[PDB]
Amino acid sequence: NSIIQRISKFDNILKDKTIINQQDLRQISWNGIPKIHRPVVWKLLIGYLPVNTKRQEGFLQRKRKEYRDSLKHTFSDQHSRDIPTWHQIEIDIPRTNPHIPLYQFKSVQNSLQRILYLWAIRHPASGYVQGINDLVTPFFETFLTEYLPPSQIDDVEIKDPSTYMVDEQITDLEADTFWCLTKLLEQITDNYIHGQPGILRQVKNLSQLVKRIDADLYNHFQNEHVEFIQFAFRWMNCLLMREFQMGTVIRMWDTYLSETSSLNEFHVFVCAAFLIKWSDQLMEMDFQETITFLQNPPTKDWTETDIEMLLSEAFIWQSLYK
Repeated sequence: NSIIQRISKFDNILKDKTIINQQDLRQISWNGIPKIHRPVVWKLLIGYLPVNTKRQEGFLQRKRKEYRDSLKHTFSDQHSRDIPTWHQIEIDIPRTNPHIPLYQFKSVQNSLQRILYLWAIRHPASGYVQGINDLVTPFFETFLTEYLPPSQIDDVEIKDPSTYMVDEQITDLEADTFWCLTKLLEQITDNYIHGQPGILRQVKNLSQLVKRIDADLYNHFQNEHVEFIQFAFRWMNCLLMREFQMGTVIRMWDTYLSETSSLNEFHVFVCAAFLIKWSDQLMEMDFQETITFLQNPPTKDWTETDIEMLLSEAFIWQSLYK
């Protein structure tokens, strides 16, 4: 399974086939998608780009035009709680992914501002919710790589998009990111409506799962008064993004998108397997040590092997439970 060979396998699935076979694509993508293919494959797996290649050009033109029109319509046109929401998002943008240079560029901040604003305006039941600013980034960053030479994809996090893309392309990127973010969130809608009932349910599900497979760890938490919400809310709210390096998050998403192409369900098992990995270590920690540890897991040097192992385990656990 050489890197070059793998790229070729995806090429024959994606090119010169007229109608792309979703089944074949999901099967191979589960084990990781070559970076050069992520933009296209992610859009196909999430249900944005149509599998019939003959319908893609028109589809994109219409979707990208719709994004533009919607944004134009939502600007100084109506008289709603618009402005306030815009400022609420303005407060979080500059503070998103402070450890990654890409996110401090003004072009990036303005692009994310528009994307999140439009989604927020289109979802009154949720409005803008902290956490969505994190979820939009893996899509934004991955889709951005399609505009760079393949040999420079590894530098997407340090280059200003306005230095290699014209305004029209940045808007196209914004549209694709927006529609894909929309498709993602539609699978976990109640995770973000007021009161975030979906997240509370997820945390309860994780709590019950752990009580099931590791009663000793569960009992230790009780004795040390460790509540799952104290560390798992963030795990659920940002889909574990705040617990891993972006490269690891991107790789994880290849599998999440392939597996759900059931998001909440699969995520709960990944969280359980992640937690259980630290079980022995956690058994020797008190409240403060535990919270500090779970909000700052030692995943800095995780490799493809580490991530692949976690996902594979979560898949087996989920399969057994069903």
